[PDB]
Amino acid sequence: EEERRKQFGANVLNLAPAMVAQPVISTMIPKYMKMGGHEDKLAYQLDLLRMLSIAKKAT
Amino acid sequence: FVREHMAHATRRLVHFYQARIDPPRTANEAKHDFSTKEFAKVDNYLLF
Amino acid sequence: LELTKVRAPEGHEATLQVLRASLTDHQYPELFYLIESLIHGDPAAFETGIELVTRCVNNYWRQRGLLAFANSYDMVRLIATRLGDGAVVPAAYTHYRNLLSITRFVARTCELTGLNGRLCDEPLLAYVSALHDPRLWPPFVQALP
Amino acid sequence: LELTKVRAPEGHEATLQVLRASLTDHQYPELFYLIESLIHGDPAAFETG
Amino acid sequence: IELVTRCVNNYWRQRGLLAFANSYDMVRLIATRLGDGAVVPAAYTHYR
Amino acid sequence: VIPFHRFYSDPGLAATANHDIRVFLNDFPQYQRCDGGFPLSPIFAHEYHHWHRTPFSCYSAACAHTLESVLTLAIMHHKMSPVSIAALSRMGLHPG
Amino acid sequence: HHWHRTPFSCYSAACAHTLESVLTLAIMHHKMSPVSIAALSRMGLHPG
Amino acid sequence: SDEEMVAQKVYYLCLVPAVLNNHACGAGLNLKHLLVKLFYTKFFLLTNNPLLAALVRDVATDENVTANQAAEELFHLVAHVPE
Repeated sequence: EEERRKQFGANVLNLAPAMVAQPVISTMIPKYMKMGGHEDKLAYQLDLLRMLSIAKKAT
Repeated sequence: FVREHMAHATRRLVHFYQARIDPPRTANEAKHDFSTKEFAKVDNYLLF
Repeated sequence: LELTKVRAPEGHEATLQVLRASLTDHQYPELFYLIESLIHGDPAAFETGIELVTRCVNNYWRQRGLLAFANSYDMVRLIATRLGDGAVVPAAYTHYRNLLSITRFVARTCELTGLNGRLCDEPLLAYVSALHDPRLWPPFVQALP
Repeated sequence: LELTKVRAPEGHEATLQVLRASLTDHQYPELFYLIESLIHGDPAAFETG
Repeated sequence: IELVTRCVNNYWRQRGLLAFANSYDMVRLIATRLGDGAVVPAAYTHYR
Repeated sequence: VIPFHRFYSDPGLAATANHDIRVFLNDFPQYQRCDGGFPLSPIFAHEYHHWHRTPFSCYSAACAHTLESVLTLAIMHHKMSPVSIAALSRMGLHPG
Repeated sequence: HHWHRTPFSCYSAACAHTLESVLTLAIMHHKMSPVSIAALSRMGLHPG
Repeated sequence: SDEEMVAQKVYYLCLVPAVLNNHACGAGLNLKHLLVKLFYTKFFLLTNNPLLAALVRDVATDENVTANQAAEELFHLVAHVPE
C-alpha cells in the first residue's frame, strides 16, 4: 500500500514523499487510486489542495 | 364579500400564496394605469 | 425620469466618480481580480472569505480613495449585504451601497410607473423593457438564473 | 401650507435622507427588529431597555 | 523605486507642487507604479 | 410576513420573508415591482371597504420624497365629506 | 443575431458620465414590440 | 431571482459601459494552471511562494494580518474555485 502511496505522491501529485506527515493528504490517495484519468496530472493536485483547504478552517 | 372569520391571519395569510392563482385586480389599479387623457379617451374601458 | 419622479439615491455623482476612478486606476490589483473570479458570486464563498475581502477592501480604500471589487455586481452586492456591521468600511460603504442603490433606482426607471398586467406566458415588463425579460442575459454570469 | 406659513423643522430633508437610509438598509441589523417588536411602545417596558 | 517614489513624497511634502513632472515617461511611470501599497497617497490624484 | 396593508406589501421583501411569496413571484413577476399591485389576500381583500383606496399606494410607489410627499399624503387624507368641502372652500382650500 | 447592436456600443463609447448614460442605456433598452409600443404610448413615453 | 437578474443586467449593461466608455474586456484566470504555483508552499502544521508573497503582502496586509497570515485566508478560499 506504500507502493501506491509512493506512486500518487511522486508520479501524479509530484511531491517528494512525506505522505504520512500530513493526515488529509494520506486519506485522498486511496480515493485517487480508484479514480481514472491519470493523464491529467493537474486535477488531482487541485483536487487535493481544496481538501487541504477544508482541513484547516475557522468558519 | 368574504369575512373569512379571522382567527390567526399571520398563518392563514400565506395560504393565499400557497394557492398559486391570483384574482384580477378589480378596476382600481387599472384606474391608476390609464393615464389622465386616456382615462377620458375611448381607450378607457372603465369609463362607465 | 419625469414619469418616475423618484429620489432614491443620494451620493450618485461622487459614487460614480469613485467607481470611475477604481475602473480608471492602472494598477488595480491582480489579487482583487483573483478573489473576485475565485469567490464567483457565491454567498457561501463570500461568507467563508469575509475577513479577507472586508479587510482587503478596507485597506485598499485606506490606500487610495477609490473602492474595490467594483466591476462585479456580485462582489459589490455581497459587499453590500454583509460589509458594515461592526463598521469594517465606515465611509466607502456609502459608495458601495450607493452603487447598489443606483442599480435599484435605474431598475425602477426601467420598470416605470403603472405597467401592471401580464400575458399568460410572461409579465408585461418583459415585453416592454428588455431589462425585464430573462431573454436578455447579464454578460457576466456567475450563478445561472 | 400657505394658510399656515409654519417652518417648524429645519434639518427636515437631511433627516429624511437619513430616514431613507435607515429604512432602506438591507443590512439593517437584527436586534433592532427584536427590540422594537418587544418594547411595543411602553415606557414601563422601555425603562428596563 | 526606493529613490524615486520616496523622492516624490519628500518633494510634495516639501513644496505643494509635484515631482518629476517634466517628463511624460516619469509621470507615466508614477501613474502606473502607484498602487503598490500607496507610496504617494494624495498626489496620485494629480498624477492619475 | 404580514403584507396586511396596501401601503405595506413589498415583493422582494415578502419573498425573502416567506419564500411562498417567492414562489408566487416565480409564477407571476408582474407584481415583482415597486408599483406592483398584489392581489393581496382574501383576508384584507376589502379594498373598497378600506379607507385607503388604491391611488394612495399607487401614488406613494412613485412619489417624490423629502417634505412634499410626506405632507401631500396627509393632504390626500382630506375627507370628502360635504361639511369637509364646506370648511375647505370656506377656508379657500380647493377640494379634489 | 446579437441582442445589442452597434448603436449601443457606439453610444457607450461617446457617452457622458454621471447617471445620464446610465439611465439612458436603460431607456435605450426599451423593446420595439407592438405590445411595447402599446404600453409605451399609453405611458405617454415616446416610442422611438 | 428576477430582481437579481434585472439588477445584474442593468449594472453590466448600462452602469459599467457608461463608466468605462467601453474600456472593458471580460477576462478570466487560467485557474487550473494558476493554482499549481499557489500550491505546496512548504506544508501545514510559509510564504516562500513567488508572486503570492508579492501581491498578498503588497496589498492585503495588516500588522495583525501579514503576508503569511493573509495568505492563510486565501489558502482557505482555494476550495470553491469554479471553472
